[PDB]
Amino acid sequence: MESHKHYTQSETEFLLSCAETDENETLDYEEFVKRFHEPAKDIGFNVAVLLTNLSEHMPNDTRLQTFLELAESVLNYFQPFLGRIEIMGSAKRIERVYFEISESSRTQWEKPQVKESKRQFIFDVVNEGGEKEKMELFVNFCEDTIFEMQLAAQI
Amino acid sequence: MTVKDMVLAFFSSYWSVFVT
Amino acid sequence: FWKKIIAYQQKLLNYFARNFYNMRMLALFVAFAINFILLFYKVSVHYVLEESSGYMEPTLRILAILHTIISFFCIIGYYCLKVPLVIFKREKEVARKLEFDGLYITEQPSEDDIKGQWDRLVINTQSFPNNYWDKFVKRKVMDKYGEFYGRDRISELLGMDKAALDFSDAREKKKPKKDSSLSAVLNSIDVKYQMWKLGVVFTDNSFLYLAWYMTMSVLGHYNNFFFAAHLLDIAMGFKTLRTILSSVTHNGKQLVLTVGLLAVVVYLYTVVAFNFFRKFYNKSEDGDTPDMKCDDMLTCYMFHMYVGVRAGGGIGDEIEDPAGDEYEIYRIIFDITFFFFVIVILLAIIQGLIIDAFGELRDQQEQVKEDMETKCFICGIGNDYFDTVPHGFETHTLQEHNLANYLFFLMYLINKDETEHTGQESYVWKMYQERCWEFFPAGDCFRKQYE
Amino acid sequence: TMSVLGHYNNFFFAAHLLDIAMGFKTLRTILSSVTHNGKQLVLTVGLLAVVVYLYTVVAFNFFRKFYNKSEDGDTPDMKCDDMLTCYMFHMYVGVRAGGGIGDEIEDPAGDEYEIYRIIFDITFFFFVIVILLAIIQGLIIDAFG
Amino acid sequence: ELRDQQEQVKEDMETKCFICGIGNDYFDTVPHGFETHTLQEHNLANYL
Ligand SMILES: [Zn+2]
Ligand SMILES: [Zn+2]
Repeated sequence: MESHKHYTQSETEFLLSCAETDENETLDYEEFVKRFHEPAKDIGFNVAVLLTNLSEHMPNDTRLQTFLELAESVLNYFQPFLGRIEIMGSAKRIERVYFEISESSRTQWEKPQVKESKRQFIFDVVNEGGEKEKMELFVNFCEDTIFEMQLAAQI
Repeated sequence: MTVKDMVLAFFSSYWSVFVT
Repeated sequence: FWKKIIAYQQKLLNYFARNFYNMRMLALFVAFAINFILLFYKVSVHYVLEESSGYMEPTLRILAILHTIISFFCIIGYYCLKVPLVIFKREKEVARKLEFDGLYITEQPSEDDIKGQWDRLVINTQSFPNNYWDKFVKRKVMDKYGEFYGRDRISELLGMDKAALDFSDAREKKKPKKDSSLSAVLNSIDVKYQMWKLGVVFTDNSFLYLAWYMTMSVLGHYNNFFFAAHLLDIAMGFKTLRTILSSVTHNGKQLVLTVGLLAVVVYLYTVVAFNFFRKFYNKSEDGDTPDMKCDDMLTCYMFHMYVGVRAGGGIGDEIEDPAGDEYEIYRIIFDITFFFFVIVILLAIIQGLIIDAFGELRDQQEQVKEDMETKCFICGIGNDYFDTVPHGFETHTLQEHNLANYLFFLMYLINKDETEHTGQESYVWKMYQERCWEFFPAGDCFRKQYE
Repeated sequence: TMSVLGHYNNFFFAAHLLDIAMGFKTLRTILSSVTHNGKQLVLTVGLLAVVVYLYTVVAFNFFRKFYNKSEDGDTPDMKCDDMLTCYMFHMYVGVRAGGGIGDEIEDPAGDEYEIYRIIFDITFFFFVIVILLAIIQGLIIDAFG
Repeated sequence: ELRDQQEQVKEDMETKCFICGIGNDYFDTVPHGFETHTLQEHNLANYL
């Protein structure tokens, strides 16, 4: 843990003090991580989406920019983990909603089959697809794609 | 022998349309 | 025993599903090898492969056996990789039809479609929505057509009539613990649902193609030449030849109507020659042996359609010289008109129909690219508006209105929960359940909403 | 290297005329129409080979007494008694015949085949030298546009 | 030439209105504005 040049002296001594060291100087790192990273991931993702919401809904605020300067150290870990959708919520209000994106989904989305299916969808929707039912068929494509992604993931 | 019987057997089916 | 064999058959099926395309290409290469070693046959009424120093006769038999085995593997891997998707689409369409149109309630299907009549014995089974990631469709249609029709008249043909009665009865203090007996699941599995699923599979075209493939592979053992029919898979299968074959299959109707018009024009020329040209069709051999004349309408028509079209120079090069009087000019006109109308401006049409398809497909591709590079797929605002901030449009299409992001959001809503949604999530979920899609940004965005 | 070999044989200087195409850019407007697709042309000739092979195996299994290119009479050779020989005969004569393959074989006047072989020959014509050379020409005509 | 004529007819029918001839972009500010304008306000069937 000290050869990777990531943990400083304080971080190294802290992670050494938080070891089990139950009289034998052996640690079950399996349970160690499953205890000290499993809820930390969730809470860190919540903090990251909170900070992203604040940054995108309150720009030109240096008092918050200076805080983002020190928060980017954890905000970058959750970069390929949070999405952003612009929906129509309240009457005439474009609301930006956030959510979590599973690594399994962001893995099976880049398969060549899914990409070729998306390409063919865009092709035959721009060519002969209508306008009144564009979203009607886009949601159908999304459902078919997520079903086939679930199928490819459960195998 | 099917060079001449083929067209006749093909037209033999349209008797059901000729009768109606 | 049962568990240790189920956990193995599931792994085998998962392997066959993971290796569907690989086995496909391997079967293609085996067919190529078979057809390459088929180039060493001779006749003696007896077809014999005596062309090498052995090691070619038994390898053909073992390779045919291997091809049949791999075709069976492909047809059983399709059933595990692609059939779930098509049955998912079928169940989705029929459930949404039931819910939003009342097909089997108020809008009984006609006889001009077999799907509407075959999807009737699936709405009344127990496990109707097997792959639609929800089971609350029967409840929705019951609540929608509950008072306006018979409350029991709906459940009678939607099933679960006696099931719902027994459930309402067992809601009281009457509930036993169901037992599970091994080797006795044939009564538990649904047979009518499997009837419907097998019917959908056998109506699927992509499965009938593999069925014909395996049939030809089996016949290849009865005769080692039906393996030549497996080379058609390079065209009807993989998409490496679509750029070329699309130029032919794009019009199709135009080509068949062109050959029909060609047949009609040749028939007109045939009847003209039959009524006005007698002493010319005299294809005699060695002299004084007249046959293949125009003394018969059908024979003259076949002669025309078979020789005059392929002659490359009309029909005047396949008949006698028109040196006789009273026809020196009439038959010259006849032959030059046949040339200028049949093999000049009627093959030019067939070639133009192939040449124009290339341009039409290229124009389609260019239009797709232009519509993807000029407007957004979701809001459709325009490139010029977003091109005020340095690299504005690409950031808008990659961060704000990403189709991948919207797909991931739908997946998250579907697979997260029902009672754990937030306010916006519950709003979007309700709109998605009633299938309205007013939450998609129609002509506005977060940048047009503010400064 | 070719210029040096031109001394060992005064004919390798003909290979230097390829420089008018692979060198200067005065012929790019024409050669680009050919080298633009390239893959499409080679896949077209591959599909042509496959179609000719299918026609060859059909003729080999169903047409025996027709491939009889005898000279002066009573000298039968160049028949279809061999798969490779029949395939080469097809690919070499039926493609370049300009009128399909029915003009290079015997008249199909025998019974039980009068109609089957007429269909065979007209389909070969309409599929090999009508809509498979039209593809090769369309691939060159579309590149200009 | 015939294909280009057909495509031009389709483009002129999908981009402008037959009667007023204003444009698609102006009516495409209200969600599904142009199709409602061409089906309710300026319908050729209605004028006939
Ligand atoms: Zn957009
Ligand atoms: Zn108008």
